[PDB]
Amino acid sequence: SMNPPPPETSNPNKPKRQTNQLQYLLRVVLKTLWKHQFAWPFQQPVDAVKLNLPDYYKIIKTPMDMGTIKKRLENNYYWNAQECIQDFNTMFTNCYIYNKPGDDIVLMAEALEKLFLQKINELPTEE
Ligand SMILES: CNC(=O)c1[nH]c(C)c2c1CCCCC2=O
Repeated sequence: SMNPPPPETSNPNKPKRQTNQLQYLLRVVLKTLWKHQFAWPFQQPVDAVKLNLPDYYKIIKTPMDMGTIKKRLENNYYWNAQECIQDFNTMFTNCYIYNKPGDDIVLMAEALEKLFLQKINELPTEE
């Protein structure tokens, strides 16, 4: 019933690089999803105490949310775009695994994932 510590967003010993795909992931992908009318449930870790979801972290073992992804993109945590794409996919999958079909939260994730998939389809070639 308690919340875990949040995912890691800072690790000085992880090697980092600034690349055009990672810049696209922040400037196009994250920003597009973050401003959406359905973004709010995904802008921060699930607070299972205040939301009264005592079994959430019993089921979800790799929590992920766009607040964590945003901080990671600010902190160069991902060496490559596939790592950040994986974090978005984990966020959507957690929602589909935990909830029931047709719940509001699932409809919201699906609308964000539709936009995510379209933006990833146009991920630029590495420079
Ligand atoms: C403010 N955040 C929410 O309301 C929120 N965010 C997520 C990803 C969920 C919830 C509660 C609905 C059911 C659980 C769920 O997956």
